[PDB]
Amino acid sequence: MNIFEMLRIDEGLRLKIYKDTEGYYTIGIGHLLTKSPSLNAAKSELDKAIGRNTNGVITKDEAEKLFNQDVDAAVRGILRNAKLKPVYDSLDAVRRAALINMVFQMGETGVAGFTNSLRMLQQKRWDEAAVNLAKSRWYNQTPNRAKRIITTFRTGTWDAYKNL
Ligand SMILES: [Cl-]
Ligand SMILES: [Cl-]
Repeated sequence: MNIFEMLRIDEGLRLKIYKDTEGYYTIGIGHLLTKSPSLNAAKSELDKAIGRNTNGVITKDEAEKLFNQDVDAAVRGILRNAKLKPVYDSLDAVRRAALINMVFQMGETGVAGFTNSLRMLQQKRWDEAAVNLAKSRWYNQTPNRAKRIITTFRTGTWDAYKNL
């Protein structure tokens, strides 16, 4: 298992423009296009992202390319963030993957906001961090996914993803 396989499980793959859990226009493997309620604005962002006139539909290859870019950006975002970088550096490989996942989903800013949780992860207080992470809008809105991430931080293994 690895970060890519992990995110592919959590996000799925759709080749046509769709709305995510929050109602925002998305495509590919969880690639957010816009928060704007306009489909045309969405289509415009898509063309610009792909570099062609798309009609709202992309190929698998295109989806993978956006995915590759998005994961790299997630990582780079963590490392440039004063609050995130130190946590990530303190973590083992599996748990690092869990943090990237959260960043991919909610943005660096969002995650950087889990102050107390970040502190507990840094201190390696797994059970305490898990409880804390659960007290969040994130957990209440996407409980299954949140549960997977939480279990990953708690155990340091890929158990939550094995099977899927
Ligand atoms: Cl892009
Ligand atoms: Cl969910």
